Amino acid sequence: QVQLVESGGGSVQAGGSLRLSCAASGYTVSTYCMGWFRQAPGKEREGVATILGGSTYYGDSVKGRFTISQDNAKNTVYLQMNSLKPEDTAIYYCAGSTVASTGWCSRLRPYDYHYRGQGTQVTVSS
Amino acid sequence: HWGYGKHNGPEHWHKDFPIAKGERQSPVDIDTHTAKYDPSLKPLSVSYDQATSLRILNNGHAFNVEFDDSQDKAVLKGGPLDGTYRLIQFHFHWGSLDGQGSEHTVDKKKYAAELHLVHWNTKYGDFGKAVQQPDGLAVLGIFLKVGSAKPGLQKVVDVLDSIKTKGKSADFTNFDPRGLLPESLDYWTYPGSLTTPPLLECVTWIVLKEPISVSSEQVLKFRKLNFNGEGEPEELMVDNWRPAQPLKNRQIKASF
Ligand SMILES: [Zn+2]
Repeated sequence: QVQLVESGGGSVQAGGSLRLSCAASGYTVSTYCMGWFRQAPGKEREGVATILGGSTYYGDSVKGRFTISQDNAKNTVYLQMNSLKPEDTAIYYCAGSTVASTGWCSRLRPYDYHYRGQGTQVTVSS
Repeated sequence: HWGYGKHNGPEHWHKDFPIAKGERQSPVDIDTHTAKYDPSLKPLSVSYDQATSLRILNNGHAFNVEFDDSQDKAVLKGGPLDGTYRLIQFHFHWGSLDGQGSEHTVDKKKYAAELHLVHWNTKYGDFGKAVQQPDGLAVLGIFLKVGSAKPGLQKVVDVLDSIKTKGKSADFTNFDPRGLLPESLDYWTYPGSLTTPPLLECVTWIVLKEPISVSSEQVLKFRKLNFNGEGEPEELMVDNWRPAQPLKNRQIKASF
């Protein structure tokens, strides 16, 4: 079955940066549209970024300092986070839907995508 | 010939098209408390990556948005289907009122309108042959429920002006059949037929649980098209949906 494993989380200071990764199994990160979303405590599910090959879309906030990409050669969609803010502290999840669409992908709602991962704690100290 | 009027409406259809009384006819009322779950069902696979729209078109009972199907550009697999169906065109069904309009119904519940994405099975060579087999077709239904404007839809209704009468056609190019799909793709499914002449019983219907929104102001433009062709007495396309049919034997499976 489709397993979706994330990794690379942790604790970093504001201004810092780390890179989360997502490994697929029984799924091909290239054919469909995938993405990340985070569940901060107290706050509701927020969409971070999505990708469908050449087209990548970013959440109004993380836009400009976050980056998504895939290494289909090893089925792994990475999420490069740069210049983290404390606000970013949260759990980041990896999602992978079954819809092949840029438009449908630009909605930026990985929290509705069928195949989900367990997420990884990402804390940002000040 | 046939139409959604009073003297040629969905009832008098069984007259010229006797198959309108077959055992697998659509639409139908889906009894949510009758849907049987099935572990053989997989998530719907909507591979609309290279979907290439070519032209919107008024055909006489709705308006179709033709897509290129020369190859597997936009395909439907997974789901309850067993093969690979190519998207050929999509059109809508609406009613004279906002209270009614969709063909399928959830617990006798009606929606403002219904979007249908028609795909034929690639194992049958062409759509024509395809629609002759008990599995040659796969139609994806999407409920349009009144509410907020639909940026996606508007890019469609926006051009209807170019096809007020029958026969008229405008080049509707580059369009994500996806802009139209809901976000959560749970679905009901059953063996049915086309909800309009020839009413062939070959569509393997797939209806989506979650609906997409439409403003009361928008579905209002739908009923602006004309049934008739230019020159003939002005005829408005105010209502064009078929009533729920006898589920007879069959049974509705679901992806949940
Ligand atoms: Zn239809």
